[PDB]
Amino acid sequence: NNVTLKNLTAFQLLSQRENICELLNLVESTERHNSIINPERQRMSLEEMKKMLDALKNER
Amino acid sequence: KYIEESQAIIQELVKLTMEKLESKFTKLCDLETQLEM
Amino acid sequence: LGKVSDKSREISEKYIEESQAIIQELVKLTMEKLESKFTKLCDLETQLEM
Repeated sequence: NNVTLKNLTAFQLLSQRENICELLNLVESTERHNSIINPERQRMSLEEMKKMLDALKNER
Repeated sequence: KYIEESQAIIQELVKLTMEKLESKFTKLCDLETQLEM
Repeated sequence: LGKVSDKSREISEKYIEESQAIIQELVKLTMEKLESKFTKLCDLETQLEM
């Protein structure tokens, strides 16, 4: 919750290193990439959108 | 496909919601004018 | 450098897909917010009529 010079430099360096290691394909981030996408959450949100759209369609 | 269907659905949903809210606003404005009178 | 550029291009495409997904979920959340505020609007209209 506190930000010092050490924390800032470490954060920036970590981001840079992660990006570069991803360029060389030296990292497997399936867990993060599927917790952010979360296809289950995608299906849930899609069904919620469909239900809301049907509700708006039938009120007329 | 998946995201494409979601995009079409989102377009339609947003359109309908905007129309509904604008109608509500018009009604509220008329009622406010009557209240002022 | 050309192969580096092409690989980075594919990675950028991956990330724009990710951002599309995030934007869709944001749209859903804002829809819920608007529904709640619409109920609030109905209550306010009742008060004005009173």
